[PDB]
Amino acid sequence: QLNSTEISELIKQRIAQFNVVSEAHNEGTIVSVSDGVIRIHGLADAMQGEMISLPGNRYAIALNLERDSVGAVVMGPYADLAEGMKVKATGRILEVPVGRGLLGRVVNTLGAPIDGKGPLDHDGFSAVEAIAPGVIERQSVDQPVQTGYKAVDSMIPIGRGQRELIIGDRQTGKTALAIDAIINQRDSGIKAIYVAIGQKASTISNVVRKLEEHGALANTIVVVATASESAALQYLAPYAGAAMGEYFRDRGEDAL
Amino acid sequence: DLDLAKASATDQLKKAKAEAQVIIEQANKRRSQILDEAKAEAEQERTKIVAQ
Ligand SMILES: Nc1ncnc2c1ncn2[C@@H]1O[C@H](COP(=O)(O)OP(=O)(O)OP(=O)(O)O)[C@@H](O)[C@H]1O
Ligand SMILES: [Mg+2]
Repeated sequence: QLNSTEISELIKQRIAQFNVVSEAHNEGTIVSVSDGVIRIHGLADAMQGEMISLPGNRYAIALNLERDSVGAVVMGPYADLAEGMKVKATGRILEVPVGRGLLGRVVNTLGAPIDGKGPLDHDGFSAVEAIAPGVIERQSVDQPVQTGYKAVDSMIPIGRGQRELIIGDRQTGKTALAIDAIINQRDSGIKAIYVAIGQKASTISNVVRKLEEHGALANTIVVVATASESAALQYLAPYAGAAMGEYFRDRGEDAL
Repeated sequence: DLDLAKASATDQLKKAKAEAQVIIEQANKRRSQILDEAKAEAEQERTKIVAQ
């Protein structure tokens, strides 16, 4: 049942959540723009890897802290910017939402939803840049990951926690094998994540539609960076995808 | 051995006609198995499609 009253109540709740009192912030100015790279003057309090908020809803990543400038990259279409625009510093190091409420959603590498479903529910944030658990914290892999195919379960078996590279030429069945692996975990209690970097968009929609067609979609997170989008978004796509998978790992669950 | 040969050739000819029929009978049974399993899989597939 679609219900107007519950939407109105939610909007009122957002008004209540808003805090009117302001907070002091360190500010800076865009100095130069080219190819998604940015040079910023100011931001004396910035840290490397920080998220800088630009005009609009777009963000940038601080890469170099030079003596008198900051080198940064825009996470979106950079053409709309111009020298002199004010940029504010969110102390947040690059972050993205995490939680089990993400299952069944299509999401941008910045955590924003790309599907028409609506706003996103998450169990806080996890950092995109982190160092993996050390040698003592690891455990031997001792459980199977049953994908659909006969060959790879018989000749090249994969254990939970293993890393296995599917390699071949173009139009050789790489994508089909991977998503059939996802689809066979539909009932095995293993959560699945699919990260699409640089694929043609129509492909991604068809893949999600086939995942839905077999009922696996409710067990998957899908992260999308199309071939049209800025190179920085593509470069950071797999790191965001990794940040989501670690949520299940650290709570004692299994993910693919 | 003329009497014997005529009788025995007829017994052989009988045998072949009979066994041809039992092969064809078993083939129609296997047909029926294949088609009934076709009906079964048709229904199962439809049960998936409606949920989608
Ligand atoms: N088991 C299979 N039997 C027959 N055809 C198959 C099988 N698995 C995949 N294919 C076919 O392989 C073709 C390409 O599949 P897929 O998109 O997975 O390839 P790819 O190598 O990953 O491609 P790309 O590099 O463009 O992403 C399709 O035509 C698909 O039908
Ligand atoms: Mg592919």
